[PDB]
Amino acid sequence: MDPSYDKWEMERTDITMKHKLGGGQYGEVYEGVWKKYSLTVAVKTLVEEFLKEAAVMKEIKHPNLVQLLGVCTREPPFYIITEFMTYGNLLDYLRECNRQEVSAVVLLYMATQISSAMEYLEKKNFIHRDLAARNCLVGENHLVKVADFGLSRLMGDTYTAHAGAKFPIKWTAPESLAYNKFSIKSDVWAFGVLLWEIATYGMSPYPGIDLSQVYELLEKDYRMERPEGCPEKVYELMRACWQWNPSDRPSFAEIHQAFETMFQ
Ligand SMILES: Cc1ccc(NC(=O)c2ccc(CN3CCN(C)CC3)cc2)cc1Nc1nccc(-c2cccnc2)n1
Ligand SMILES: CNC(=O)[C@@H](N)Cc1ccc(OCc2ccccc2)cc1
Repeated sequence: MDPSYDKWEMERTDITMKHKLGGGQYGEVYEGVWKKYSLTVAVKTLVEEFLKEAAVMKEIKHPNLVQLLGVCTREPPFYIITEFMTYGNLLDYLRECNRQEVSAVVLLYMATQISSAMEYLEKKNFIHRDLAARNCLVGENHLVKVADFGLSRLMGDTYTAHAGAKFPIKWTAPESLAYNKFSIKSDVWAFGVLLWEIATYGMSPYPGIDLSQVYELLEKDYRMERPEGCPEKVYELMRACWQWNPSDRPSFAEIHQAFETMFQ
């Protein structure tokens, strides 16, 4: 548009829509080419929830959060356009990677990048609410960005029903399960599970544990065991993220500083 206004609004026809991304696992999200820049992009298409997501994305900018490039929200069909990340979601990436290439230090790097995005969300007073390897993307040179694919009602037993809502029970903090309280500290809990996913090259958390007994075990102080090869200090960080009282969990500022330190 013309300033004589929303700088994010773009020309629908600047983009050649191609096929639905990841064989339909993200819902209405398409591979596209932003012709003017010769650039492959991801395009989410369709209201209030959709317009609210666009508004949030215009408020966030960080090298490890997926980057909004533009929107088409004047008339339907509405688009939200972001960069395309070459290697796809982190969960699949970890399962399928060359483990000699994706060594302990690369896992350290992925965790540091994600804690950096989370320290930024925290500073900005945002809550992710669904942090997990399936909502992270991998680009070149093991670049990792945090995203939010609205996976609740797309995805098996990863999400399970609660009052109109579906929750990923094995990523969900005890106070979220019991009182529907979500905060940056419930993201800290989820981050601990994400760290376990990273450490195990993408294994499912609480393997074989039925969902109905997760809260009970947590309340009895059960926590997942240290993964083979996970350094003691990284496991100690995981366990701190899984403190029963949310006020006892570290901040993302602290977590990131602890990884930044190890990484350096
Ligand atoms: C095309 C698009 C549209 C919207 C979004 N949105 C987000 O990723 C996102 C990230 C953070 C927030 C912050 N938010 C704070 C408030 N709480 C409640 C929710 C989280 C919101 C949206 C991403 C994308 N990108 C996207 N989506 C699906 C798949 C892919 C993709 C797949 C494969 C390779 N490259 C990219 N890329
Ligand atoms: C001299 N060498 C050293 O000091 C190494 N111990 C440095 C180092 C510290 C932590 C690491 O973490 C691996 C990891 C992180 C996140 C999730 C799973 C695994 C890796 C290397």
